[PDB]
Amino acid sequence: KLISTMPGIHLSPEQQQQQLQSLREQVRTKNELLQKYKSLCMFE
Amino acid sequence: HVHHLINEYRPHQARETLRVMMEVQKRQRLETAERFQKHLERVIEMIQNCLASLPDDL
Repeated sequence: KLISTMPGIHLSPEQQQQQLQSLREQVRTKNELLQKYKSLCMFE
Repeated sequence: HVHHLINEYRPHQARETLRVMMEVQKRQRLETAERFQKHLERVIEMIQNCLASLPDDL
């Protein structure tokens, strides 16, 4: 029981996985936005 | 009459000197503005290069 609780996830893993997927999507969106911003650099 | 002639002769030379000084001041201001514009353009280019380099390393 101690080894099982040692994992860290107190709440059920359903909402944990939902939040992890949301964070992964947000990270992908942020990376794509940063790439699109740093790519289109044609001003002077 | 001599004072009037002196005042008439010094006015043209004074106006020419004032115009030369104004032209020099305008040229200096134009040079300063061009240097500032070149510095701003170089800073923008460097900022863009740094932003492009940071996106590759991250």
